[PDB]
Amino acid sequence: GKACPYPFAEMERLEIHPEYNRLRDAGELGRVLMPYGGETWLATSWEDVAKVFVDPRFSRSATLGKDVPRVLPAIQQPVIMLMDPPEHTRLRRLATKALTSRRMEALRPRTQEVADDLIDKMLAKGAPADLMEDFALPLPIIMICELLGVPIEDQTKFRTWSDQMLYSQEVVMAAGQSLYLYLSELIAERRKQDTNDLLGSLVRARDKDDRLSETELVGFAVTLLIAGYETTANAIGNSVYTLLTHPEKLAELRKDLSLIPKAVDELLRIIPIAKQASWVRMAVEDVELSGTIVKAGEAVAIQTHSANTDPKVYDHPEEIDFHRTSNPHMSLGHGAHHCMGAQLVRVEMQTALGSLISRIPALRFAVPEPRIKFLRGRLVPSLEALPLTW
Ligand code: HEM
Repeated sequence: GKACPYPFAEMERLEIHPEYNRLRDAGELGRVLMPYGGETWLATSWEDVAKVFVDPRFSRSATLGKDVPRVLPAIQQPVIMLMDPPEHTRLRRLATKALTSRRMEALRPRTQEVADDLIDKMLAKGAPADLMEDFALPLPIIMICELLGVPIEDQTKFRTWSDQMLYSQEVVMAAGQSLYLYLSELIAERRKQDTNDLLGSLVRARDKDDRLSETELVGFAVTLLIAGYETTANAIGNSVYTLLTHPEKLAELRKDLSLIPKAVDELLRIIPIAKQASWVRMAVEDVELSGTIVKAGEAVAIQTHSANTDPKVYDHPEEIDFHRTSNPHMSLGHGAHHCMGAQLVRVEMQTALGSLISRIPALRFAVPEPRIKFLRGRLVPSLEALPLTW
């Protein structure tokens, strides 16, 4: 047992274990033992982490139903993000035609209404309130629903199931099938009314004579929903808790808002998007990675935080600066698996702070900052409550 047990981290708050920044600033490649599957390499530098996303000598296809190192015991499922060419660069090519940077910016108007909408009842109801449930937690579902085309009537019955996928199996997989068949149904309707919708234009999207089949269509559909619900809530709620930890940095925004774009990529990079590392990638060829030489069939996991705070790429890398002349962060990913939610995450977080920071200037923690509790759950860090007062 050269390799330390990965059960080493803790998601107490938005803290990261020091190993990541010792390994980066010394041992190119570090080795740790995952509780399930074997042991695995741990890339931590900007250099290596960038590579693990982009190097075709790193298959993620070759993880479908394999005994690979991991943190969960569930063995993952043919998804856009466990594919590789030519299947991935075909699926994603067809989808990106419907899920354009245009369509997602055109959502900004609606997204305004919805933030305004939420602080409105949130203000109306009286302080103290709790932003996770009260405003950040729904904003992104209401925005995902609008994107796909989920009609107003079915909207509150969508949240029914979409939140039944967290607490049993005879209700989550009920909620599974209940949402598969609901979406497959809804797509059928967009083929009838060939809309200016996203489900509308995924059908109508064709590369030469290629098209998405019922199970690629529904499969892609459902994947947005899971990608964009729980991680846009947590992008927001945390980013606030952080912004509120640096009042220095609020006033700079509050009494200036031309920086909302630049401050979001900033607030992303600085904040860990997960409590553990990533979904271990598999070397299909021998590739020297950050000094050490990953043998083919050997596994490696990317930590983004350490990449995003690499003193080799970021000057003053642990201070928050909204004036950074350039921000090549990894929080939203790199290469041909660039987050396709990207444009929407930016227009959501911008206008969500864009609003809150103005519409509630004197918005402050209700309870001592130390006393705010985080979920002892898993995957990415979540806020039990974000109790605020005004
Ligand atoms: C709001 C709607 C969102 C949608 C619809 C969405 C969808 C996706 C999809 C489909 C991918 C995989 C792309 C591919 O392999 O072809 C992706 C990647 C990614 N998304 Fe999102 N996303 C969203 C928001 C976010 C947010 C808020 C975060 C916050 C951290 C995030 C983090 C990531 C990361 C890190 C990747 C890297 C993919 C990889 O290399 O494995 N996404 N997103």
